Amino acid sequence: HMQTLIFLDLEATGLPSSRPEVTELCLLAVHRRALENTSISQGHPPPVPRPPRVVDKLSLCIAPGKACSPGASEITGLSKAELEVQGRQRFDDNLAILLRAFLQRQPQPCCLVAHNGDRYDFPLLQTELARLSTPSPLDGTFCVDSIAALKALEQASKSYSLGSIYTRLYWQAPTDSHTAEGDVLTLLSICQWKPQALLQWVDEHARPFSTVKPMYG
Amino acid sequence: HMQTLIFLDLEATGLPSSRPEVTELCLLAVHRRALENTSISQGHPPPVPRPPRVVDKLSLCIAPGKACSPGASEITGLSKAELEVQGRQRFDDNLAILLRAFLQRQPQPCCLVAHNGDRYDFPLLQTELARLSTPSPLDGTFCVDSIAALKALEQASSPKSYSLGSIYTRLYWQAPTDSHTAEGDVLTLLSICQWKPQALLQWVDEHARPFSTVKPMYG
Ligand SMILES: O=c1ccn([C@@H]2O[C@H](CO)[C@@H](O)[C@H]2O)c(=O)[nH]1
Ligand SMILES: O=c1ccn([C@@H]2O[C@H](CO)[C@@H](O)[C@H]2O)c(=O)[nH]1
Ligand SMILES: [Mg+2]
Ligand SMILES: [Mg+2]
Repeated sequence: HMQTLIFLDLEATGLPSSRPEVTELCLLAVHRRALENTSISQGHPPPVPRPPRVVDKLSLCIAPGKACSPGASEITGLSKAELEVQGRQRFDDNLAILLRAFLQRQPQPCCLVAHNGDRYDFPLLQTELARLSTPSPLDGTFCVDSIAALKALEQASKSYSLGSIYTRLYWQAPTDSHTAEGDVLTLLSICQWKPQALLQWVDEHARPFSTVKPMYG
Repeated sequence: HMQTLIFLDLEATGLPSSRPEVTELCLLAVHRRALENTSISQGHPPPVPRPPRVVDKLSLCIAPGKACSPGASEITGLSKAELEVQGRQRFDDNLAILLRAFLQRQPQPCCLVAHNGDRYDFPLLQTELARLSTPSPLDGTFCVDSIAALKALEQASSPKSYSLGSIYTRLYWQAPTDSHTAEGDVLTLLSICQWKPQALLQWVDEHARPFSTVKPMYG
């Protein structure tokens, strides 16, 4: 039984072929009680659920070592030059120390939830952490891809991009697409669609983050 | 010249008389360039500005050592019982580590900005940090009270309540959202501080004082 779900989103300099680097990271830590007490979804469509009162949130912009592709910069609204002029620092040991302290405030066991995590966010995060001297702060942490989760939840009762799912469930467009915090809030909203069912799915398919292979070396 | 403004709000178990303890804390770190490149406020009323794209955010719920007053739990929507059952940790050394590493990512010098901060947020934070073995992570950090800031700005602008909501409604003709939540109040404060960013930064540089000179509320 996971006690904490940590909704995660990364934005980066480009697509996996590009050997991308992280430009923004958001973590939203929600205790399982706070999630499973999100009210049922009635109506077609139901209203967009309200986030739980009690949450822990960390959102950071990160200077990459290489430029964002024009396309990445258009959709994320971020660029290496603007990140550097505002003094953003690299993905370095102090950041790992920060994440470690943030994670240690969460009850265990703890599971990251990210949309397309299995093929982007998690392997990329593994790569950024591998470059550090610091031992990984995520080794004891679990992770799941919300795509597989929502596929299993919908067929228990067609695109699976974040926006497609949110639109299909609430008949509205998400807000603040491809911003780390905005995407995390959209994912939380989707996961509050059937919190108990999702939580049971997570408990069954969560896997240790230490088993995730890096995106590149 | 302050290079980073860190908008800060604390919620707690009650008023200073009751020797309160922190229950929620939000920091919103904004580089000075992101603030002064906010679109110039025009129109009457102007729209509530968008937050700058580039920000660092940290919001945390904290288990207090004492229960909240009836009123405090009502306005904040928090209670010691609910924070505990959701596993929230107390104001401890690990939190001080988190704060230290967060501040270290911001360009220096860095200034805290909190509404009524001189009479509540800053002295209470100093009291919480003083209970810890850890040397204060705020020793090299500055702080200002946005009440003084907004008063000074409106006195120069125009040769009356200064509560957060009264200012926000006067500037924008709408009520704030999510009052007495840590992140909600920080977002409200940022919006009123984006009213006149250049003049605000000028006032902050003139009046930023070391957090080390802040007297603890109690203890
Ligand atoms: O159409 C898209 C979607 C995503 N990405 C890259 O993938 C990252 C994660 O979504 C983005 O920040 C961006 O770098 C693109 O380049 N194009
Ligand atoms: O009417 C009020 C205003 C503030 N507070 C206390 O002051 C904190 C914010 O200043 C709140 O979280 C609460 O603890 C009250 O108890 N009552
Ligand atoms: Mg994503
Ligand atoms: Mg306040």
